Order: sequence, then structure tokens, then C-alpha cells
Amino acid sequence: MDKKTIYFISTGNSARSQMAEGWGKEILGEGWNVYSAGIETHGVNPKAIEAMKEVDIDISNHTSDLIDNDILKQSDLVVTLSSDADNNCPILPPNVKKEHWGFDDPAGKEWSEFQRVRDEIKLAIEKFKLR
Ligand SMILES: [O-][Cl+3]([O-])([O-])[O-]
Ligand SMILES: [Cl-]
Ligand SMILES: [K+]
Repeated sequence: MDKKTIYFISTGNSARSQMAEGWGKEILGEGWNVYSAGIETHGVNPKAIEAMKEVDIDISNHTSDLIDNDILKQSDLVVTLSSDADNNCPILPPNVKKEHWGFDDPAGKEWSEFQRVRDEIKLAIEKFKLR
């Protein structure tokens, strides 16, 4: 069937949203275009890159972006990863569905927290695929 589009939006496009994009392309790649953005943009967190590298997923080529309206309007599903993203997300046109999957912000925390959030996001995406 026609490939769908999922857009992960978080406070920034530095950690949670980048790991979601990484997992999304790996798990949902066959039937989904996967993108990510932040309400704010502050570079990709090197620890998020390393966290994904540890599970053989390369996100070193990702970029930190604000929301692209063109992609947004053509998205089938928008997933917010933080309450700030949930609240600051633009009013979505009727053709776009929206869900909130919250995760803790690993910024400034110890290494194991990046691993923890990485794997919680992995689980959420694996469950999503089973719908
Ligand atoms: O994607 Cl976040 O940078 O909000 O973690
Ligand atoms: Cl799929
Ligand atoms: K991005």
C-alpha cells in the first residue's frame, strides 16, 4: 500500500526525537517515511549518536531541524515525545493524526539514562508496528 509518514516532534531535535527517527527508520522503514523535529533546535547530542551506534544504528547523518510545514501537512501521524512538544505543536490539519508518547529528557544526565530512554523509545516503536 502507499507508504505513510510519521513525524517525531520533541522539545529539541537533539536526543529523544533523533533516537526515535533512528529506530523508526530501522523498524518502520518498509512502510514509513520517518522524520523528526523540535520546537527548538540545538544540535544533535553526541551521546544520542553514541547510544544508537551501540545498537548498530547510525544517526550521524541526521540534522537538527525545526518543524517543516510541508512535511507536517503531509504526515499521517505526528508523535510528540515531550509535554512541551505536545503543547507547542501547531494545530494539525484534519488529515494528520496526533499522539503523545512521553519520555524523560536525558540531556545532562549520566550515560545509562541515554541508554534507558533509547530502549524505551525502541519498545514504543516496536509496539506501534504491531497495530
Ligand atoms: O529530542 Cl529532544 O532533544 O527533546 O530530547
Ligand atoms: Cl512496517
Ligand atoms: K531531523
